Amino acid sequence: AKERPIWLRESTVQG
Amino acid sequence: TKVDEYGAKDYRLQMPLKDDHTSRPLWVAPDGHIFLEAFSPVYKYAQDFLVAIAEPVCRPTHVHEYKLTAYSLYAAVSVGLQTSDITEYLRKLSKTGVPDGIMQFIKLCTVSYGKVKLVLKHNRYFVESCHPDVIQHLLQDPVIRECRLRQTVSFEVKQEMIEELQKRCIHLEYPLLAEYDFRNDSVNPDINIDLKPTAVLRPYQEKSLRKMFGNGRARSGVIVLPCGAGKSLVGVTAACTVRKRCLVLGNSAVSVEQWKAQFKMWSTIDDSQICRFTSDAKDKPIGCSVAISTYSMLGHTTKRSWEAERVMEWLKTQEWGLMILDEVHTIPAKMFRRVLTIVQAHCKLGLTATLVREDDKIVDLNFLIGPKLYEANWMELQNNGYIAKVQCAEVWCPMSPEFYREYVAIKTKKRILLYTMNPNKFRACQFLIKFHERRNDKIIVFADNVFALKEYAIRLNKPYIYGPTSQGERMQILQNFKHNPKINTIFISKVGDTSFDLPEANVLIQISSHGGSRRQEAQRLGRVLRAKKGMVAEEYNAFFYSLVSQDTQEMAYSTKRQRFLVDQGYSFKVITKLAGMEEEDLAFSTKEEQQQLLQKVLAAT
Amino acid sequence: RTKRWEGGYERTWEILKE
Amino acid sequence: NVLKGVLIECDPAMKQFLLYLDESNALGKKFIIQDIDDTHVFVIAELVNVLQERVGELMDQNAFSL
Amino acid sequence: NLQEFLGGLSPGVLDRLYGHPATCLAVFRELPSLAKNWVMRMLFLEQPLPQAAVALWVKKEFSKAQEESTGLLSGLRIWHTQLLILNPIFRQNLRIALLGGVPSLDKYAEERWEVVLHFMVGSPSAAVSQDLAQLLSQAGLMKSTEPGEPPCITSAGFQFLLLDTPAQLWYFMLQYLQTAQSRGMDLVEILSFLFQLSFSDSLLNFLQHLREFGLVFQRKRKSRRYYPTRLAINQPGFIVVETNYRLYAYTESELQIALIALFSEMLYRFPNMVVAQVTRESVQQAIASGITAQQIIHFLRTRAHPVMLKQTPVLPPTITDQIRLWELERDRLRFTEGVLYNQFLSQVDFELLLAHARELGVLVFENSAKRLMVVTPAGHSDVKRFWKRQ
DNA sequence: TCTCTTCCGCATCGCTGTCTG
DNA sequence: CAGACAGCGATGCGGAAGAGA
Repeated sequence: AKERPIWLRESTVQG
Repeated sequence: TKVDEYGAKDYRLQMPLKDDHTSRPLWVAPDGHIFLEAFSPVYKYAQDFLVAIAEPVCRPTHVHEYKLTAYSLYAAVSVGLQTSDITEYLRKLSKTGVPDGIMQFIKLCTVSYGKVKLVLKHNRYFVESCHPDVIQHLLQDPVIRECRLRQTVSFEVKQEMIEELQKRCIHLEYPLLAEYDFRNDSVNPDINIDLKPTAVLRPYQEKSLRKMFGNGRARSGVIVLPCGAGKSLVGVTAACTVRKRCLVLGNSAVSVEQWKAQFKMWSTIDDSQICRFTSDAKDKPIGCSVAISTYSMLGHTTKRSWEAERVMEWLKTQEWGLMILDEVHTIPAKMFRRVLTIVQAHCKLGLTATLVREDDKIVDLNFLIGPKLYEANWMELQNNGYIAKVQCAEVWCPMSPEFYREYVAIKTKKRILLYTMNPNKFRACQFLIKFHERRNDKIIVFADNVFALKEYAIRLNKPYIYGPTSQGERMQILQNFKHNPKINTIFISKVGDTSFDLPEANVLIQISSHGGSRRQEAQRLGRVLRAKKGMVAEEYNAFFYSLVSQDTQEMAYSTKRQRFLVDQGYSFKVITKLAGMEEEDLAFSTKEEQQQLLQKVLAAT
Repeated sequence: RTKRWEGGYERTWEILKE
Repeated sequence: NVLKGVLIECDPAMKQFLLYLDESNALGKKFIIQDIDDTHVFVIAELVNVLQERVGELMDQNAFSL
Repeated sequence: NLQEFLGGLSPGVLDRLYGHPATCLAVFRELPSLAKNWVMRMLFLEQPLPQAAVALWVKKEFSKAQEESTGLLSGLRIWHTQLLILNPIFRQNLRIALLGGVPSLDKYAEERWEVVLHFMVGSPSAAVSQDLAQLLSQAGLMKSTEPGEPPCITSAGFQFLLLDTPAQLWYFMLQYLQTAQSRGMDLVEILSFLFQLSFSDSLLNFLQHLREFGLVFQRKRKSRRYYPTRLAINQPGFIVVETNYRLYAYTESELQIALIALFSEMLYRFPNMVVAQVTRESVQQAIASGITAQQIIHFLRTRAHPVMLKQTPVLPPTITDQIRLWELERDRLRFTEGVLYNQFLSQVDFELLLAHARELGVLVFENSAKRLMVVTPAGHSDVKRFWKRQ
């Protein structure tokens, strides 16, 4: 639990 | 001096390369910049040595960046490091030799130290100097004679003109010595202050204190430490070690209150021996020695109250062993800097957490107080767990179409109220807070624009705080935030960054920013650095969001506002889009809602 | 009774020699 | 009718800027022949090069010169 | 890849290309997984066999590997249905191919290739060769337009520059073969030599060009015998990347520094190191010339110092993310030539024209709500002709 | 009647912005 | 560009009005 959010775990840039 | 076909300067013909270069992890540029390796087996030894003689400017994870200057070199001599003591090891550590320019610079800086010593005795400042020749050629400029009040040769100097003379000597190639020989000082009796065993000193805190106390005589300088690192504890320890009268100066009502608590909690000195020279309340300042005051009152320029007048006269007459000035970054301010000359102190230690500003007045802190003694490695503290790891991020919020049209159309500066208030960021913060709210994470919103802050709060019906907010309501809101589970977010205005004791928060969203102020960003960032009871560095439990609007002036400030943080090592990640925003229902989901806000924004004037 | 800081700088790099 | 020129597609934020350019006569002409969609517009071919230059100037304002 | 090259060839050239010494062997190694086995089985058979047997000789699982293999070799025309016996010439040649019938060199290849890239970039000091310059100019990666002035570098040149040496070299030789036919050099004769390496007038000229690229070196004043270099048959990284857009590269060869300067601002140059910063000015400058963010990330990734190999990903996310964003901003305004329509009296005609454009592919974008669309100038004549025909 | 507590009115600082040269 | 003045948002201080013993 207490896992990091998706938008911080991996780059959200379209690339 | 030599420029290659590209921008970089050429040093092929400048200095050689050591044959065992791989063994040596150190570089030395002619300009003084130094590049250390954080992967070398001997990194730690180099780090201590370079920190002693050089001040960091960039310490990323792999290759640190140090540059040395006259102020940096003088501090090294103060801790007993001679020119050969440093240059010899520097040449040994250097993998490419030492350019002659640095060699001569080191020699000139080291020799030009200790020749002129400034000592205050019986409320009189005497410029002592064992060598008489220094004084003979130092009186060429007429400023010295008019400045002066109308072996071991010394002469009294005017109190008011100390600051003017001090800066003059810096460029005169003869720095003044402000060491306090508290060990050998009978004029002012020692105060009954001791450090209880309960207080625990962290290794970096001890190193910072050790650097300050290079020898039996305390050195006057600035120690930059994170707010969550416990800079208050270090200040208390320095006062306890000095064992003489100390005058801690705050910057606001909250600052003075916390310092008194810090003194009592960590120092055995009795409550009655501590006074609060505060306009709101006082505890007989003349009665006791250890005092906590504020820059405004001491430097207050207008008519002084009778009771304050007596205290101010009492403060001026007496001589202080230590003058702790927290938040030194405000000292070079006109009124604030006058306080230095108003009061007399042997060594004026300075503590802070964000030693950065735009106007080039920070350099004055080198002579106003002294060289920057210590500046803790934020990244190393993160690894050691003393400071909560932060997943710094920058959420890019695309501007709504209509909003941009007025923003670009108008050449005025209503944009500050416009781009700070756009639907996408509102939905972004609304969505961002919602995600963290269900995660049991404590949120601390920020906004320079009170108008935007109020609008965001009422729409989200959250307890927004700001300047003219009543003190009682201010405390009530904070207590609920710390205790009440039903509420886990507080919308603080700029007053939050000034000075407070707020509970540790897992996240810190910032919908708006005052501007390109490295101070405010670092000030606000320090709030979440409060280490949790049992967290871990790699878990990245603490987060920081600095929402910005794309294709708007806000971007320029944000990039210009994060310069200080990246220098420490923090990596600001960009988030073009947030997953789950479309599915989640948020306000301003229709064109009409945005239109009303724009009309209200336009009607703001 | 003095403190460890008054003693002097640690000089961590002096241990290594070449 | 049939109209010559070029079609440019961009995010809605930029589209508004172009609408400001033609309305305010920044380039001196209403180069926007017609608005295909909220993210599409039509401009004369000859003025594309200068228009692209203006946008490049816009990026400089919203980007710090590191 | 080499498979793409052989795939696009006529049957007539293929069998001629299947020279006895090597080609029957070099094309064999290409056969990925199964075609190798099938080739040996029907290598001593003089009687063609039915097509059904081949289909049922691979289990139901992994049946796709069978179809791709058969399709791959059918293009190579190794066999014929004859109704699947192999080509007798290939069968004979292959049977003849199956029991029938150094340290200085790599440095030379490393050095010779490096100087070529130095000339490729605007290096004031570089090897001079008129044949080499024009070959690169007609290779599609350089344009001069003025013999007196040294040729510049086109957009494709930069993309080629940042490629890795194997892909860089392999593509370079690929253009050579295509241009060899244009200049009149026989493709088959020159091609067969490359295969023979991995085991006439044109040959001497062809070998001279190969010797110029650094793949081969006679070492005996241009004698008949040659000793191919490692590159003829077909390293640790040094760049250290920070989180503040700072690159510390342990580069002594001026080529590496020149490459890094293409997309970064250089700050200091130490004897065994150089400091560069990846700022908006540099990256967009590189993007303007023609590069795209993928090459830079790949180029930085491939030349990654061992220190940063421990961290995963090797390149810190922020640096990679920032580079990608900078290129995206440049192409925010996507320009596409087209012709607009206005004043549609009826939507039926507009819909019918839309269907006609869709069938011909002339349409680029359409707007049903506004009853308008855009057509490229190439299709403008077609739709205009359609409108005239009514 | 003090007494505290509290509330106007000055003055200051951070950073930026405006305005005429 | 540049120096002086000023705005918005924060801070401190010092002089005058309500509950409460």
